[PDB]
Amino acid sequence: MAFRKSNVYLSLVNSYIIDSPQPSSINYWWNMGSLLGLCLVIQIVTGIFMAMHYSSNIELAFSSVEHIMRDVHNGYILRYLHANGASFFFMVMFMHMAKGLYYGSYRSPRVTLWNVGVIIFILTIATAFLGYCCVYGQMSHWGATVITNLFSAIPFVGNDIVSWLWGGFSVSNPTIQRFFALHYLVPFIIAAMVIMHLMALHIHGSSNPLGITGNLDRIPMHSYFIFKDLVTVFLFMLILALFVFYSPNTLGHPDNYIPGNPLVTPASIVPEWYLLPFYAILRSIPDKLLGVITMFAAILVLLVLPFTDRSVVRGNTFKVLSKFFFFIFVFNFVLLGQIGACHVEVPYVLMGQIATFIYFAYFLIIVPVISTIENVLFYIGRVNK
Amino acid sequence: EQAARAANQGALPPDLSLIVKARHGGCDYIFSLLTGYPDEPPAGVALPPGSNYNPYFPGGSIAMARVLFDDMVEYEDGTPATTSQMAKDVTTFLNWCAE
Amino acid sequence: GPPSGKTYMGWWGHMGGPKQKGITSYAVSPYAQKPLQGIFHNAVFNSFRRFKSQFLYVLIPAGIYWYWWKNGNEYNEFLYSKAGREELERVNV
Amino acid sequence: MTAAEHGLHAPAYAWSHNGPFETFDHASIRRGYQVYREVCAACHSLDRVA
Amino acid sequence: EVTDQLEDLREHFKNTEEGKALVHHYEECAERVKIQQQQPGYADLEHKEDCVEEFFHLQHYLDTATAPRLFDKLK
Amino acid sequence: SSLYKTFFKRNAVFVGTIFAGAFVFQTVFDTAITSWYENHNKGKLWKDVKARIA
Ligand SMILES: CCCCCCCCCCC(=O)OC[C@H](COP(=O)(O)OC[C@H](O)COP(=O)(O)OC[C@@H](COC(=O)CC)OC(=O)CCC)OC(=O)CCCCCCCC
Ligand SMILES: CCCCCCCCCCCCCCCCCC(=O)OC[C@H](COP(=O)(O)OCCN)OC(=O)CCCCCCCCCCCCC
Ligand code: HEM
Ligand code: HEM
Ligand code: HEM
Ligand SMILES: COc1c(O)c(C)c(C/C=C(/C)CC/C=C(\C)CC/C=C(\C)CC/C=C(\C)CC/C=C(\C)CCC=C(C)C)c(O)c1OC
Ligand SMILES: CCCCCCCCCCCCCCCCCC(=O)O[C@H](COC(=O)CCCCCC)COP(=O)(O)OCCN
Ligand SMILES: CCCCCCCCCCCCCCCCCC(=O)O[C@H](COC(=O)CCCCCC)COP(=O)(O)OCCN
Repeated sequence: MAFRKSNVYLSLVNSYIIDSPQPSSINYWWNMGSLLGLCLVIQIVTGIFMAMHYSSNIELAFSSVEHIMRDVHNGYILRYLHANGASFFFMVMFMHMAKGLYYGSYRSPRVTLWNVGVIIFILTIATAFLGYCCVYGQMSHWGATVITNLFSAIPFVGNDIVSWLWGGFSVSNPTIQRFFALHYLVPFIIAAMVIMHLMALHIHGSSNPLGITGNLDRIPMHSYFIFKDLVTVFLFMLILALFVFYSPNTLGHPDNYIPGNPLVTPASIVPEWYLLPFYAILRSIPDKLLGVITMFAAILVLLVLPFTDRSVVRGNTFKVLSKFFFFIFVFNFVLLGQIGACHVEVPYVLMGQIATFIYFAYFLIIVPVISTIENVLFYIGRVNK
Repeated sequence: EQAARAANQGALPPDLSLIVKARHGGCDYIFSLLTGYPDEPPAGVALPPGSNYNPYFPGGSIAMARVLFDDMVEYEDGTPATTSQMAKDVTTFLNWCAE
Repeated sequence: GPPSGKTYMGWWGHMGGPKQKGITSYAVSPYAQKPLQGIFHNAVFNSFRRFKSQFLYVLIPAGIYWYWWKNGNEYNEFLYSKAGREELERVNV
Repeated sequence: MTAAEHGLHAPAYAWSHNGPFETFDHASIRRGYQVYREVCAACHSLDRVA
Repeated sequence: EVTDQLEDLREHFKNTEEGKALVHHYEECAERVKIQQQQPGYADLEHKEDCVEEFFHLQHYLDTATAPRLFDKLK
Repeated sequence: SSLYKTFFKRNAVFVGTIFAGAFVFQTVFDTAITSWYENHNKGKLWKDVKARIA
């Protein structure tokens, strides 16, 4: 046999990216997972080259990021490609996940692949939070204040886990030095979750937009889907280059170019744009303990979806009512981000309480009820009695 | 910082090396702030002692007073040094300090 | 190593579908075909059919959520005006 | 909030460095440092510029 | 010899048809505030009327007319 | 007809022509962009200001 099939190391490459059987009908929505692998390589490389010039001490941190922007050769390219790269990493993941909601990729036999994905999403929110604090701007200091103080509401162990996270009695120098060291680590845990994620995909393969079997018509990966993946790679770099070189501070906040001052508070303390839907679910509950539980429950409610879909058909391609309610959920997620960037004011308090009910009701009340209705509607339209 | 506040009635003047990037508006806000002091505040607002009215500042009461008047500098190249002209130059110089 | 649990997909030669009998396929080389005659009569005539089939399932939800956002803004604009000072005092407490 | 608490909206002037193919006007930078040395520097620092 | 350019435009557009109306709505309203706290009950009242909104309406319009024209006159 | 058996056939022809042709592309491509950029913004640059106040 060929050398690529007999060698211990090339056999894995051949089985995954050359000779892997693929369905012929998959569309460009199946190209987002290769982009997320390029995003992770961009972040790990640029961050390592900046870490050679960084200082994590609280009196040196802010001025070290300006030293990268002024004195380091090609240093402004490293940072802006890093800060805008993370916003592009989260936008491709929301599209990857919403694809699975639509075509039914969470259902059996791919339940374990969907559960390892939910773990990756948790570790990526954590990574992005820890690095935004390494800048030690004004949003970096007061964002760590209000988030670490939420674990004070846990009964009987709340005031001891907060002093243990901080390393003292406030967000201070032990806090910033340990946040940087954890921030280099977690990207390498994500890389091992990605390996486990691909292993769970190789045993059953990918689905297709029709939602039926693909074992009757298969084509290999090399030169059909290698060159179809190449189309979206060069569009990704082109749109990213337009932001790094012509509008490099549009997806950030101005107050983070002020150094952190614990005596002066800002007028509005908001996270980055991709944690705003979850920041608005927290403010909807008027009790401190129940708001922290509900914020985390909004991420783990994805795990009950394999059990509440009561349909005999996979995906939403041939489903009229499940199509309408998939897009209700999408635009409800965008309104939660808008509410999270507003002031606590009338009527933005009631608007965020109704919209956070529609988020939890989709997974638990709406899907099982209309999926049962659509089963019976297919039966009586054909069967004569 | 103790001596800076002692000479400005308690207010601290910030460093200007990043003021263009650390404010919403950019060069359009720095310019409008300097050319935006009216010669009498609107009817009704009661200013504290030692503050001045500028409607581009959030709140409408700022510790800085007007500092730009016509022909307070003479330029080498011979450009007329009016109020709007001097403002256009500092805001262009300060953006270079940020970028 | 040993074999693992069986699956719903195999490999080339044994893919796990049903047995085929009576289907014939034909094809032509790419080198023998005229370059990309598939871009036009596809970006106007076909792309409009695809748009008309599916645009209603997106734009009725989008119209609901955008109308709800504007009526919330304009009401908040009004409460913090001089004319809306008396209604702001009631709906707070 | 009330409009007085947010501040007035700064209008949009036509700066000669706006645009994707435009540079700074370097005669205004030189002219602008003279206004810093003679007006601003009495009460403002520029500590990050060498 | 050369006075500042922005006051020449601010004064020219205060004669605009839109600029004539926005002036008097601010004035008539300034004459109302002359009295309302001049009366007894100086600093114990719950609230009192300013004229910030009428001043913003004039200023916002005056700034949308002079912005795209000014930098052609400066050097 | 002969535009393949010597120009394309080999790919020691075509790795070598590609890698060798990438170097002369950079030096020629950079000179052309730098000349268009400086001419589009002539009068604003420092060398033009330095030449007006000697
Ligand atoms: C901000 C960071 C983003 C950076 C990454 C950008 C990548 C985003 C891609 C999102 C996506 O997957 O949408 C896919 C969908 C196409 O679904 P389809 O497979 O049925 O169309 C095959 C085509 O007909 C054949 O197109 P063909 O294969 O012939 O050429 C593809 C080429 C376009 O060719 C043309 O000149 C026009 C035909 O390049 C591309 O199309 C690049 C891919 C976008 O796209 C559509 O056209 C319709 C859906 C609109 C999506 C908008 C919502 C997303 C926000
Ligand atoms: C944790 C929760 C995560 C949730 C994240 C939600 C935000 C993610 C934004 C992306 C949402 C869309 C991704 C999911 C769609 C994948 C399936 C799809 O293509 O949509 C169906 C529709 C028609 O596709 P077909 O039915 O024809 O399938 C057969 C194709 N051969 O194809 C289409 O027509 C696509 C049209 C998309 C229009 C809506 C854009 C949504 C973006 C709104 C941004 C608003 C401003 C920020
Ligand atoms: C999944 C991978 C990563 C993500 C999502 C991520 C995210 C972020 C974000 C959002 C910031 C703040 C950006 C800003 O506004 O300045 C940041 C800062 C930073 N990150 Fe990363 N990061 C990743 C990997 C890494 C790695 C592996 C390193 C290795 C040292 C690193 C080093 C840094 C440094 C030094 C900073 C501070 C400098 C700066 O502000 O740009 N990052 N990170
Ligand atoms: C670093 C993050 C991730 C990487 C690198 C990654 C990678 C991939 C790749 C390469 C594929 C196969 C091609 C494709 O379907 O597009 C895939 C499929 C899939 N991924 Fe991810 N993924 C990531 C995150 C996630 C997340 C966050 C989820 C869900 C919460 C998820 C769920 C799935 C599912 C269900 C499939 C199978 C879809 C199908 O076959 O129809 N993945 N992933
Ligand atoms: C052309 C000359 C000057 C420029 C362009 C300038 C610039 C600025 C800027 C941008 C601010 C911040 C405004 C904000 O945060 O919204 C500020 C604040 C301040 N400046 Fe100036 N400055 C100048 C001259 C002066 C002078 C001569 C003084 C003399 C006392 C002064 C005293 C102050 C004070 C006290 C503040 C603090 C304002 C407050 O906290 O309310 N400035 N300056
Ligand atoms: C469905 O079909 C597919 C499919 O389409 C694809 C694309 C893949 C492959 C998909 C991927 C996403 C690939 C996986 C990618 C990763 C796991 C990313 C891992 C990245 C790293 C480990 C980062 C490595 C970076 C470095 C070591 C940095 C080097 C830095 C240096 C040398 C600087 C030196 C200075 C200092 C200070 C260190 C499949 O497996 C697959 O299944 C069959
Ligand atoms: C999860 C971690 C990743 C695990 C690996 C999966 C990804 C694959 C790694 C990339 C593939 C590259 C492998 C090189 C292919 C040639 C290997 C080879 O020739 O095998 C060996 C020689 O290799 C070596 O000398 C050491 C390999 C160095 C590895 C470089 C990092 C040849 O051995 P052969 O198979 O021919 O049989 C014995 C005949 N004397
Ligand atoms: C120390 C750094 C960590 C790097 C090593 C990664 C190990 C992390 C384990 C992550 C667990 C992932 C579970 C998500 C899927 C759950 C759904 C499911 O049914 O799958 C689980 C997968 O569980 C595991 O992956 C643990 C095996 C050890 C891995 C050794 C390589 C089913 O398999 P399992 O039997 O192990 O779980 C039920 C226990 N009776």
